[PDB]
This record gives sequence, structure tokens and C-alpha cells, in this order.
Amino acid sequence: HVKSGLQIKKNAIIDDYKVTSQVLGLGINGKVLQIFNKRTQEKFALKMLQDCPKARREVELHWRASQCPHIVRIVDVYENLYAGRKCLLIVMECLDGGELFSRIQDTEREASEIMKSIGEAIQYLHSINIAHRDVKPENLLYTSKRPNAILKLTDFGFAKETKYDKSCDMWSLGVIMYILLCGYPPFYGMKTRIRMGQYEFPNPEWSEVSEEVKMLIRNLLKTEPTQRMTITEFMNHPWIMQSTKVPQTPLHTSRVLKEDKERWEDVKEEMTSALATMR
Ligand SMILES: C=NC(=O)c1cc2ccc(-c3cc(Nc4ccnc(N)n4)ccc3O)cc2s1
Repeated sequence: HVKSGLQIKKNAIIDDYKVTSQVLGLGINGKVLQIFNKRTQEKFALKMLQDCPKARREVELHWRASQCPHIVRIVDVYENLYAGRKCLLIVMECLDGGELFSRIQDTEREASEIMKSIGEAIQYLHSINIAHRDVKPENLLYTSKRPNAILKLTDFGFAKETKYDKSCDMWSLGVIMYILLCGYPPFYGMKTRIRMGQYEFPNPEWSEVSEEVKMLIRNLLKTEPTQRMTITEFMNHPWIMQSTKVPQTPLHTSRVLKEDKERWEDVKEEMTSALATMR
């Protein structure tokens, strides 16, 4: 029950990790990086922030959430002086496995087992009154390249300690589900179609998909936030709850995600701004 509180180290991060000026210079510009622990040799991830209230918020929330088996663990946080400018250097577990959809790009039950995982990340956050507000393809990473890797939620730049915010996380869940089951997002102006909730479940991709499953997506994508299901109701849905009573039925996802790649950069982009719009 009792876990340690957050301790910001003030020694030069380069005492503890191999990091170079080149791999530091790319950091101040948002990118997260490959670093190595000197004592153990293990691989970790570095993310660099300029110290400021926003950065302190992120670190704080992320530390609080690290506990979850389904959220990237903060391992250390440093407060250093970089080129005469205060910085927060965040050290994280390394996620070799790449982004959720990049994997698939290589089964209904597999789709469900994934959503249950993203589901736990959200339940944990919501239990401790945090809303993530940027749950999307590139914040879902697999620990390693093994078939059995754990999928983890990352990036708390927009997380917010509290509901409208929470329902934003549920909407993402709907969108990630839709794509998982077919390989393309819903709402196929864009802004208008989202406002209007204008999506469908096209054959062929959706012909042998349970009405129960569609109803589920339908609840998550509700245009009126107070109408969406909550994480608890999501997590108690049969499709999610018993992820091993769900039919091994094949999905067009992997093929579609392969042919229709090149659009992938555009859907990552649309979803990022949809999210930006609901914040
Ligand atoms: C495939 N070549 C490699 O050898 C790897 C390079 C990287 C680079 C980064 C990460 C990694 C990335 C993130 N990403 C972000 C981005 C933004 N915010 C947050 N909190 N995390 C979070 C945790 C991570 O381990 C894993 C690897 S594996």
C-alpha cells in the first residue's frame, strides 16, 4: 500500500546515464531519446522539459500514474541546469516494441485483449482523478518486440487532475477500437462529420462483427459527452470483461492497415487535432 514519494535528483544526470551533447540538443525540442544507465547498462528513455508549471504538472501526474502496469514507468527525474536554463530531465522505462498499430501492421480476440489493456490504463487514471486527454495511436507503445509484450500508455503533456475531461479519454477508446476492428478510422469537412457523429460500419470489413461490439463503439463515440459510457461501464462490458470468450474471428485490420498506409500519417494528424479541439 505505501509507495515512496517522488524525489527529484539534483546531480548532473550524466553521472548516472551515458548522454551526449548531440543526444541532449535534440531533447530540448520534445523528442524522447535512448540513454544508458552506467551502473547496470540497461536501456532507458529520456524526455527533456524546460522547468515551468506545466512541466511540473506533467512529471507529477506521470509519477502518480507510473504504478499502473499499463503506463510507462518514470524511473528517475532530474532537475538540471542545461545551457544556463532550468530543466526537468525525465527518465523512463524503455519501450522497444514500437507503436500499437505498427505491430498489427505485420482476430477479434486480439483486438479485445488490446482494448482491455488500454482500458486498465484509463481506469487507473480515472480512479485517481486524472484525465489523460491525448490518448491516441502514438502514445500506445509495446514494451518489447515479443508477441507477449505489455502495451503501455505514455505522454502526460496534456493530463489534468480533476466530467468532460474523462469522457474525452472514452472517446479515444472508441476511435482506437474502431480502427482496431477494421484498419481505418471512422468519419470516412472532417471537423463537421465529427460534430455530427457521421460514421458507419462498412461491409466488407464489418459484416461479421457483433452488433454488441458495434453498440459498444456507438456508446463511446457518442457526440454528447454526458452520453458516453464511463471507464467502469467499459471495463464491465462482456466484450472487454471476458476477453477469452470472445470469438477468434479474423479481421481485415492488418491488410487494410498495410494497403492504406501513407494515409496513416494523415489520420494520426486528424486525431491529434480532434483531441486538441475537445480540450
Ligand atoms: C527502436 N529503437 C530503439 O532502440 C528505441 C528508441 C526509443 C525511443 C523512445 C522510447 C520511448 C518513448 C516514449 N515516448 C514518449 C513521448 C512523449 N512523452 C512520453 N512520456 N513518452 C516513452 C517511453 C519510451 O521508452 C523507446 C525507444 S526504443
